[PDB]
Amino acid sequence: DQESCKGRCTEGFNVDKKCQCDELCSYYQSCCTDYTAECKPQVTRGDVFTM
Repeated sequence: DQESCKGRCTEGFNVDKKCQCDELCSYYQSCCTDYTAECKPQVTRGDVFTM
């Protein structure tokens, strides 16, 4: 999204997995190899979205 219109932004990419890598979730915990499909808390991990 922020880097380029991808992930949550469908328009500027293809295969609409809304966690792709960056987006925002990268910083807000992680998306990139952390969340699977969408940019949303899936796993707690420990940091940021603490359980």
